[PDB]
Amino acid sequence: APSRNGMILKPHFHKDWQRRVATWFNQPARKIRRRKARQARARRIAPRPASGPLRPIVRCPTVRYHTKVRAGRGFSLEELRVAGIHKKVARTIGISVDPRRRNKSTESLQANVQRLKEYRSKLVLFPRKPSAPKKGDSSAEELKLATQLTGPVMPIRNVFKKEKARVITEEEKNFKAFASLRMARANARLFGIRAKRAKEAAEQDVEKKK
Amino acid sequence: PSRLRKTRKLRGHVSHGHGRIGKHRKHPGGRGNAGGMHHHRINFDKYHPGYFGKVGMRHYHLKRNQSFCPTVNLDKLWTLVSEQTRVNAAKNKTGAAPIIDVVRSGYYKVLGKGKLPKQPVIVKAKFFSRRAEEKIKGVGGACVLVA
Amino acid sequence: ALRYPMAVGLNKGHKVTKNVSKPRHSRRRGRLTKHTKFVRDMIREVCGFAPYERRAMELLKVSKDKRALKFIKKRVGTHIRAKRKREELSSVLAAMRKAAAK
Amino acid sequence: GAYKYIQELWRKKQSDVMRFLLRVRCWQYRQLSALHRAPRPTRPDKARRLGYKAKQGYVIYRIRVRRGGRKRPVPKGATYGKPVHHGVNQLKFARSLQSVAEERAGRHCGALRVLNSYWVGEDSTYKFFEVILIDPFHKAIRRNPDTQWITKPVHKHREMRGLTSAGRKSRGLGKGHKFHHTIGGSRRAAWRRRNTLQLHRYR
RNA sequence: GGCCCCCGGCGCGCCGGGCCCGGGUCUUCCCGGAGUCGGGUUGCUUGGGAAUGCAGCCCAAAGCGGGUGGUAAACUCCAUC
RNA sequence: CGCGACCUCAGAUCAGACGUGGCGACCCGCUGAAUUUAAGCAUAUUAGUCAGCGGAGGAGAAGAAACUAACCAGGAUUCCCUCAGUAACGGCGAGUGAACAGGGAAGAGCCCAGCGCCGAAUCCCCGCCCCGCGGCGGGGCGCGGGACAUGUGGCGUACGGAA
Ligand SMILES: [Mg+2]
Ligand SMILES: [Mg+2]
Ligand SMILES: [Mg+2]
Ligand SMILES: [Mg+2]
Ligand SMILES: [Mg+2]
Ligand SMILES: [Mg+2]
Ligand SMILES: [Mg+2]
Ligand SMILES: [Mg+2]
Ligand SMILES: [Mg+2]
Ligand SMILES: [Mg+2]
Ligand SMILES: [Mg+2]
Ligand SMILES: [Mg+2]
Ligand SMILES: [Mg+2]
Ligand SMILES: [Mg+2]
Ligand SMILES: [Mg+2]
Ligand SMILES: [Mg+2]
Ligand SMILES: [Mg+2]
Ligand SMILES: [Mg+2]
Ligand SMILES: [Mg+2]
Ligand SMILES: [Mg+2]
Repeated sequence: APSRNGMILKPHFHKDWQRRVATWFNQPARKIRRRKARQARARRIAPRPASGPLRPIVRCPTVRYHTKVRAGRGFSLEELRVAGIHKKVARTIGISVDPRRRNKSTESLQANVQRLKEYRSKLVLFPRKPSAPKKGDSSAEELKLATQLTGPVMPIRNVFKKEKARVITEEEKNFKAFASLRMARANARLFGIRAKRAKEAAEQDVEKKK
Repeated sequence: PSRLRKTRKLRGHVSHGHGRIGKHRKHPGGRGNAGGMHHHRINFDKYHPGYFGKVGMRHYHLKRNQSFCPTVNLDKLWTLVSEQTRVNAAKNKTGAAPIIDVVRSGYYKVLGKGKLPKQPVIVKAKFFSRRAEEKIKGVGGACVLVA
Repeated sequence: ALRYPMAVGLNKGHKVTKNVSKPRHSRRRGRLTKHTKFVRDMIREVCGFAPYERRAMELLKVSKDKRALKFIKKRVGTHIRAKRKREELSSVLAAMRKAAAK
Repeated sequence: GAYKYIQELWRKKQSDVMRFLLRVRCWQYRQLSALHRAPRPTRPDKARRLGYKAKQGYVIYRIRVRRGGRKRPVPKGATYGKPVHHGVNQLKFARSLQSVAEERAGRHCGALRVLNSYWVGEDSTYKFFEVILIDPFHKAIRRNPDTQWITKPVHKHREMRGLTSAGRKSRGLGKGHKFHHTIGGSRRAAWRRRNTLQLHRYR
């Protein structure tokens, strides 16, 4: 029974929940296990970045996130095609490739080509045998580093372009933003009917002739 | 800390602070929010006016990020930028006015609470209030819409 | 007179240049192939027509073509499938009519 | 190629030809036992799309299944309980008849490992099916690398666990908004995830 | 820290086999899983609401089609598999 | 009234293989209550929960979009944090109740049928030799059997592919 003021509150402890309580006494033991396993995987992939493969830059979806930029899942085929890396090979040099990515705008594409180009510059492809054929880099850039790269490879940093102080032309000052927005709202709202009434009026003008 | 709790001080006394006329029985009201309409009604309708009943429109697949529009007041617009933009300005003598990209700092709308200091600006933002616009103009600045 | 890009209204959103890529090969599925067409109609002269199809042809002949569609919708399910079927049946019926006139 | 023809013909099931044949097949099948090993696949085409291959150690049992729904096995009515659960007649099994068909083929030939099934007709009383089975221990399967996944002992009794194409369908899993139940492994697992008090160390 | 066993795992040599295994550029061809989808339905199920998912029964497809696009339907553009 | 092909079917203590029961903490498929709550109770709730049956593995299941979205767009599955006790359901009462985005753990992608080309170019079992043999394999040689054109193998599968 409720007594004088309080949130009329609904707890969800009506099922047999104590049968399915999940404690976290693992977690330290877990955290270590991951960490060992992590250090092992590094050591196995000896001069290769611990990170993984290189991954594309990509914008988030939705109005909310929109402005931010992450690492994506893998580079698109167009981006590999333009960079000039054979897709089947790109996997073998540590370049993530997804093939389900569309590519809508050319601003996101050229950026991601630039990424791969830069990667290919600062990559040290070892030759297959110790005897050195084409592609494989010099023994200088090899002895000076068979070094792993700690952290994510060529990390993405969401960055801003500084706008210098303008002078405010008599035109910026002239603008009526709030009004403009109200107008722009109503024209989206009313576009469709306006077009139907105009289509009606056009039919009335043609009907007047016959 | 049981040490501090009340049951330590109740030891010895019969009823354990629950009285002996009426006792501590199991669920004398009913369990939980039972009787909202009948027999607990008065509490509900003098501390939760409007619990019972429907109202307004349903909306099936609500996704909150569509309606994302965090606001900021003129009150503290200059807070977004380093003091030395607001200082290199009220100085300078070009009549420059520094830009304030509000969307960079994580606010989409610019609403209009507060006095804005007499010092020109260019506020870039997704949305503006009417008053926020007006105040900005009165300072001697320019609102700027961005996508 | 100052056309700032807006986040709201008709020609809204961030103004970005569009690449016009090759459309994915996945998108061309169901496109009727010359050899598949031949197979399809090669079998429509072996197997012939279904019973409901035949009944609809008889309605269409009579020029009672709404009742034909009402029948096909109840039979097939949707309107759009029923309409697309009624056109096929009307095409078949026409190519019989052209074939008879010789 | 002939298979595409066959395929398109079999889609004309209301046709005069295929209806004749289906009636004659279905008569014939009805006049045999509920489970018999077909010497070759009634539908060669279908079998290939489902992964049959006309080599040794692929088998095909044609299995009959009784049709219609599932009446509640309780004496008289007497589903004693709240009258939500009073139903006995108009209620319906979760798995399909085709799955039941496979499950029975699987039951019978324990060594054999159910791959996949297809349909061959239906009377009022029965349905008919054709379950492709495989020996996991016939060298021609063992040594062929592309099949030797079935010889692994995780694939014991696929049909029993809800893992053939048919018995997958009851589980109610696909990508996208039309699912969510089964957004872990399976129906049961999501419930499990959703009804765990995760009780953290620090809270 | 030591010695002794054994076993693993990886490094080099020899033999036996297999193995003549690319990429871009322009042309000519090639292309998709049916009693399934879909509909009606009844019963269970779901937060899923003029049907979220699974079922039985009846109907029962197409190929610039088909599916999705969280309010039933028709017209219509788009998007997306 | 024979002999011979094949088809569909039998029988063998025929040659050689496999399956059967157990365990069940975790896992997959079915099946499925009622105490209970609602201060009564029938829908609801308890709960797709206990009991019931089935089948597994060292994990299982899931998984390479008939996906999300509606953005300047993301890009298999699983797991955690969040979303969120929210959208929604509900004698709109009791009560119940997800998903996308965002940040992480991890990270890996592939193969058929078909359509086509290639003298079936493929597979299984016999038998003789050389090695190897306590996870029955390699190489060679047999007019030695069989499977297979009612389609085996190489190329190839939507991220396009072939010539
Ligand atoms: Mg990582
Ligand atoms: Mg007290
Ligand atoms: Mg007392
Ligand atoms: Mg009292
Ligand atoms: Mg009840
Ligand atoms: Mg289905
Ligand atoms: Mg329910
Ligand atoms: Mg709608
Ligand atoms: Mg067992
Ligand atoms: Mg009660
Ligand atoms: Mg009571
Ligand atoms: Mg009572
Ligand atoms: Mg329930
Ligand atoms: Mg149990
Ligand atoms: Mg598995
Ligand atoms: Mg799939
Ligand atoms: Mg997802
Ligand atoms: Mg909150
Ligand atoms: Mg529930
Ligand atoms: Mg082939």
